[PDB]
Amino acid sequence: WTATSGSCKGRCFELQEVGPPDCRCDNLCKSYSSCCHDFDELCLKTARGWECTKDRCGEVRNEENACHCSEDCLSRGDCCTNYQVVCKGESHWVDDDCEEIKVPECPAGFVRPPLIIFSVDGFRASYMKKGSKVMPNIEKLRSCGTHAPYMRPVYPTKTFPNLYTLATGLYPESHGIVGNSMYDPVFDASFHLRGREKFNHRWWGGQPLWITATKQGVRAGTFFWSVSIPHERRILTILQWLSLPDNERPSVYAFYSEQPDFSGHKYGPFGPEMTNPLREIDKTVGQLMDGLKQLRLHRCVNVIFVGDHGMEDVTCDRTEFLSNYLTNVDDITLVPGTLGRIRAKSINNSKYDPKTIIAALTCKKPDQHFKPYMKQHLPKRLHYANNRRIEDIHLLVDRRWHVARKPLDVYKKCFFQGDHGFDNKVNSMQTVFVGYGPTFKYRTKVPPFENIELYNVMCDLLGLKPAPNNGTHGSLNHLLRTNTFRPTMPDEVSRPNYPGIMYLQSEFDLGCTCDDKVENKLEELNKRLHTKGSTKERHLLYGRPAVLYRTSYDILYHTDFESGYSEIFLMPLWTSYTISKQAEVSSIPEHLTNCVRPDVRVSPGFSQNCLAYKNDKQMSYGFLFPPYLSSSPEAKYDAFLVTNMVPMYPAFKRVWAYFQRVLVKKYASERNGVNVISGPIFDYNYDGLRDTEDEIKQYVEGSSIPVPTHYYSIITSCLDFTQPADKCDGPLSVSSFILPHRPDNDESCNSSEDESKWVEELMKMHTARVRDIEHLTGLDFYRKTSRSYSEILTLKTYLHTYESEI
Ligand SMILES: *[C@@H]1O[C@H](CO)[C@@H](O[C@@H]2O[C@H](CO)[C@@H](O[C@@H]3O[C@H](CO[C@H]4O[C@H](CO)[C@@H](O)[C@H](O[C@H]5O[C@H](CO)[C@@H](O)[C@H](O)[C@@H]5O[C@H]5O[C@H](CO)[C@@H](O)[C@H](O)[C@@H]5O)[C@@H]4O)[C@@H](O)[C@H](O[C@H]4O[C@H](CO)[C@@H](O)[C@H](O)[C@@H]4O[C@H]4O[C@H](CO)[C@@H](O)[C@H](O)[C@@H]4O)[C@@H]3O)[C@H](O)[C@H]2NC(C)=O)[C@H](O)[C@H]1NC(C)=O
Ligand SMILES: COCCOc1cc(C(=O)N2C[C@@H]3[C@H]4CN(C(=O)c5ccc6[nH]nnc6c5)C[C@H]4[C@@H]3C2)nc2ccccc12
Ligand SMILES: [Ca+2]
Ligand SMILES: [Cl-]
Ligand SMILES: [K+]
Ligand code: NA
Ligand SMILES: [Zn+2]
Repeated sequence: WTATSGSCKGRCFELQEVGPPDCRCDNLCKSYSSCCHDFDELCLKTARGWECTKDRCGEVRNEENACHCSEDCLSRGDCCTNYQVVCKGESHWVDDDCEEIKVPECPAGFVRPPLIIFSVDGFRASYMKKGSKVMPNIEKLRSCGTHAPYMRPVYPTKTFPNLYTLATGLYPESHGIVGNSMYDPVFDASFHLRGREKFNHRWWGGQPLWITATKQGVRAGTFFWSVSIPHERRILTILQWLSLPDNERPSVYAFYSEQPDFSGHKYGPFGPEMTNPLREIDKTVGQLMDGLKQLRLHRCVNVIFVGDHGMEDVTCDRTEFLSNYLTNVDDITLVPGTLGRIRAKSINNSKYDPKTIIAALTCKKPDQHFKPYMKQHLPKRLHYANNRRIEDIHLLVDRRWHVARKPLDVYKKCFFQGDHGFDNKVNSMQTVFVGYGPTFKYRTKVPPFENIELYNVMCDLLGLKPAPNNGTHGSLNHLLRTNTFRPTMPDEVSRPNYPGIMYLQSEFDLGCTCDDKVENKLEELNKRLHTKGSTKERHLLYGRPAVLYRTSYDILYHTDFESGYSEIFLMPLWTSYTISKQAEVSSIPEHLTNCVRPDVRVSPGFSQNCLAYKNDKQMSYGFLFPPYLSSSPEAKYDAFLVTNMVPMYPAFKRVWAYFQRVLVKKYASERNGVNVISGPIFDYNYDGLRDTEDEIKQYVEGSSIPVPTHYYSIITSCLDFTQPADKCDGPLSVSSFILPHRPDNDESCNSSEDESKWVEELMKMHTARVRDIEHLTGLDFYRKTSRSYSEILTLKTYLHTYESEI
């Protein structure tokens, strides 16, 4: 119940929401069917439009007008945004030359530059170039401020997940808004675009920026605008708030435009109909900037122009139907469209089986336009699994396509020509970032970055401490003139042991054999040197990784590689080696095919054993430092140490062997040497975070050897490829991956072919940031470089995407 009999008199767009059943006058009352009876008449005036004209200049104030052109309007804070232009001979902001804003130039009474977030729905990154002719205000913000060529959204690339990620710095699996539509089985409740359930606070996890500000004594304008409030009225409301007394005035504001997304769905991302929506958004930016200029705020406020996601060409005819794959299509519920999520239609149905559903959806049709996954097998870069609202079965839909349950859903639910929601690496899903103001840099281009990073920066702009989030704070310091955040490296928690030779070969009873008993102070002096770390500078280029949790581990040195060997997990946490452009690939000699050698620095009790591998009929083994890249026949023996061995399914060994034998040398040739760090990852609860030992669900049969869920590699070289990876004077370049350690290659539909036709494609799908590997391993990399820590933070957030040019 709402008693709409009260009045909005003097309350129009009031900042605090009054509670039912008293009627509301805030920018959301429409959405709740709760506004006071006179809200339209008082608060949504439209009379005479939005622009001053020559004849209105100096007019008698008529309070009925949508905005004013009378002499008192500036002090009242309610002139039309073009008042000073039409009536006082001023220029539009867009027509002014840009001039660096070295310091904030604010009216007295302002404690900090305000932040205005101007968010545009469905604004594809390429609109900045492709639409530049029709967007002069936006182009001036872009060229004069700080901009990225594009900003990467989160998955799924839908409206609510991305807006709330922008507000919180959290992945959707952590903030809880994991789609535009959701079922939460614990609540037994459904979140829908239409209706009231979505207003309930239980859906919205984390701490969005307006709450962070409010808790730290910084007032916030509301971020939500009812759809029927016109854009012009939104801008005028912001401008009026900016004229409030100091004690009442917010410091952070948001504007939201439903365009260009609205038209993009109807016309496709580059339909000729799209030019007008772009022009209209630019006019709205112009209104804001002229309004700020009138208020003497245009060299005071920081403005962020940001989108949530892009827009792809998708039509009704490009739909895959599950009814062409499944016999039992009526026993499932599908969340459909540019992603799919499947669960049982009824929890009482004991014949429902996820394994048989997945198998019926796997590589069934030659050009099939979606791929099924159990959520824990999705690429770890999507961070899309640790939430009960994410169904176990997921369909990753190819760009340009939809998935639906049955044909009748597409015609009894072509209309649309555009959509979004696909994998967040897809070029068409990228979106925009521009920052303009005293706190941002002048005429500066920054590389692409992820939208999870922005919350920390918004916090920096407002002097707020950010709530715990998934950004890496400091990685966007290069966007800022001032207010940078200068973190310190995390403290190493566990120091390594440095074991020397402590065991005789006969103490080991591992069931391992090696043909190595074939026999000089010239070469015996040299091998002692190698085991003590004499080549360590060549193979450990950025310092050893720090271990950020409590554990017991050893540093092991070798001619060709160095490792941090875990006594708890019985294998390396990391193995580091450098391969020059000149390095040669050799084979595993026939006499050495099955060779495994005890490591006389490491106790039998802290070693793997070969018998467990023999007895485990599903599990084989591989090596972290590859025997193919040994520097010499004699150095190759080091590669077969029991301490370099890790468990690997035969199907995965196909992947691993091709990476090690073919791809590493290929990267060293292309990149002028590479440094490789490889290792295992254990994430059995799919939370993106390193498992403790008691979380491990699978061991090599009969042993305490834990099976990794993933294998990673971090591949670093010099950004200036004229310098070799091991003699690099300046910035670095990195690509990394986190490969799922699976007992089949069902993910790769072409896996019956030679590895040269499918392996690198799989690896590209499982591209990762160094930071993703840090979370998964509790390791901290790049501890000793010549580089600033913020620059290293940016490097750790980099993602090599393999998409062509934007
Ligand atoms: C991205 O950044 C985020 C933010 O930093 C990272 O997420 C954090 O990770 C921490 C570890 O997983 C986690 O810390 C836990 O907090 C528990 C208390 O949590 C509540 O309070 C906080 C603070 O206000 C709040 O934010 C939480 O909000 C979550 O839950 C509600 C649902 O009720 C949601 O609305 C909200 O969206 C959010 O959900 C997300 O996180 C939860 C886990 O909290 C997931 O389950 C969801 O799927 C979703 O992803 C909560 O309201 C605290 O109780 C935990 O401590 C337990 O476990 C530890 C083990 O180390 C142990 O020491 C404790 O004793 C305790 O154990 C007991 O409980 C166990 C489980 O019930 C049980 O098994 C035991 O036997 C014991 O009884 C723990 O400290 C933190 O909550 C989240 N925060 C957020 C916002 O998600 C995230 O990791 C980053 N991602 C990456 C990849 O880096
Ligand atoms: C970002 O700065 C200001 C805007 O901030 C925010 C504004 C809004 C905010 O006010 N809205 C209005 C619209 C809601 C309903 N809706 C749709 O009808 C819709 C829109 C486009 C679609 N494309 N495909 N399907 C679609 C469905 C999605 C949400 C859009 C976001 N909500 C937010 C929720 C959380 C965090 C912030 C928010
Ligand atoms: Ca884990
Ligand atoms: Cl969704
Ligand atoms: K085996
Ligand atoms: Na296959
Ligand atoms: Zn949309």
